[PDB]
Amino acid sequence: SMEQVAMELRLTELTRLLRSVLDQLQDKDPARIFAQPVSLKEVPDYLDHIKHPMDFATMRKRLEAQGYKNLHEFEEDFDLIIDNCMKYNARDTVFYRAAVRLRDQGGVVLRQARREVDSIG
Repeated sequence: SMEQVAMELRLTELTRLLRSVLDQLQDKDPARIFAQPVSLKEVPDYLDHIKHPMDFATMRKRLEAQGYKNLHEFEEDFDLIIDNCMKYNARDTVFYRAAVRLRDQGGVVLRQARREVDSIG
């Protein structure tokens, strides 16, 4: 149907916007602490601590399969990245501080992206 196509054009446009949002967010991680999943080789206990791991690469795979239906879904994943790190790592570590900074800087990008997704529909 033409209705199905139109919905698909809307998913495609959201995916275009979310990709630019992802690059902006990722630029707030110059150190690349959040670029890839935490290694179960190097942190064998990770899954006993963190039930839902997330990283930017895994967000990118999902994005390119157009697996984010809305911005809420994309934000949930971004927040897991931050939130997982602030749980597993202690306050005085470089990892915890890098999540605090990504959260703060990312919150600005997302404040406007929420207006763009509403605005453009």
